[PDB]
Amino acid sequence: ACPGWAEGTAYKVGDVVSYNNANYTALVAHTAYVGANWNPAASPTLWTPGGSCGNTVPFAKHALVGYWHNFANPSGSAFPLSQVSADWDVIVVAFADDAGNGNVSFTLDPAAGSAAQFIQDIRAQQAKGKKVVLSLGGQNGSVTLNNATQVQNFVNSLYGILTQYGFDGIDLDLESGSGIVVGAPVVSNLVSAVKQLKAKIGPNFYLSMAPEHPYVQGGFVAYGGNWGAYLPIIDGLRDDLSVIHVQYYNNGGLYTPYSTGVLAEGSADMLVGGSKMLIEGFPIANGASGSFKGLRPDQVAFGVPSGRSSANSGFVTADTVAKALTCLTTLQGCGSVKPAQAYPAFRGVMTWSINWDRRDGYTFSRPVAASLRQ
Ligand SMILES: CC(=O)N[C@@H]1[C@@H](O)[C@H](O)[C@@H](CO)O[C@H]1O
Ligand SMILES: [Ca+2]
Ligand SMILES: [Mg+2]
Repeated sequence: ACPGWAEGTAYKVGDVVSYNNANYTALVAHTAYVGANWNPAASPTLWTPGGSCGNTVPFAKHALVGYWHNFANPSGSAFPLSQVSADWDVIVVAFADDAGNGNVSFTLDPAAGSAAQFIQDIRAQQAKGKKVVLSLGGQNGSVTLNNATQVQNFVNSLYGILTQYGFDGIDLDLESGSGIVVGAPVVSNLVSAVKQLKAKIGPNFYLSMAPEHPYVQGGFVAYGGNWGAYLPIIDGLRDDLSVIHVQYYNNGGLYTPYSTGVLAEGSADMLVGGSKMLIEGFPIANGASGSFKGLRPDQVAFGVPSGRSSANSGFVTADTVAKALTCLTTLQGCGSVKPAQAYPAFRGVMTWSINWDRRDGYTFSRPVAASLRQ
């Protein structure tokens, strides 16, 4: 085994230590001075991970979905797609860039290697049964779909990207900058755009959505502005939706019909409750008598932060995730929120992110994949 990382210790370049039961290799000869907290999970300038001493598109029945940073951030730089651990079932490349008007582009972070190597890495991951999809979102995640011309640019440019790189499909993580509100033209145009894109690609087209819960389950309690604004998008694309994994973080608690009070952020109940609403369906505070029709369990997963650096609120332990999963799948280990019937085909778990999980020593992916794996 590798020696545990410890403050007061002098390290040389190439030294391998154990931290959070994972390995890190020293990038710089240095001492971890006491009180500085220069630990491997917090210090990518000092440590790099590694070293030693229906019918929908077919993908993992119980899947671990994660986002792969096509950029550098406090988690560290991007890393080659080939090195994404086997615990991940769907690798979501984050992100594509808005190019306007309607146009989308993609440019690889050079730290991931050459475009040619990246394309080979995609094939190699697919050869192992993984899906590799392109996410719309992030810093340039403001898509304009206000007229038919922009829709066509959207469809054509994304078709070019997918066919060139061999992505299995797309992920929608774009709602915060794209003005997705009730009554906005983008709501109708996005559904039309995705349908047209898939028609060009074929039935292998993978489609996922990662909206924040006010845009979805929020509709139960309020319908206007962003609240409930994603529901007709889901409804319009339900035949094409591979999986929706709502982000149950950064937006406080969740009001469901399964408890007299809101379900607490970071609780298994909230994860179970949010998932129940998507599967059973729920009334919409329409003003009319509108309702959201439930999805198949295989179309539903829940999204959580991979760790403390991944979000501002809504953090969960691996144990909490495991509890929510077994509750949903086998009606066992439930809290105060219980499914009406078991969902043996519940799709699973999404996390931001693969990179943060890697930086933190696979503390999310390892136990959660094990839970999904039974
Ligand atoms: C007993 C043993 O082989 N332990 C190794 C460990 O030293 C290494 O850091 C880790 C990362 O690959 O893989 C383990 O299997
Ligand atoms: Ca989102
Ligand atoms: Mg944080």
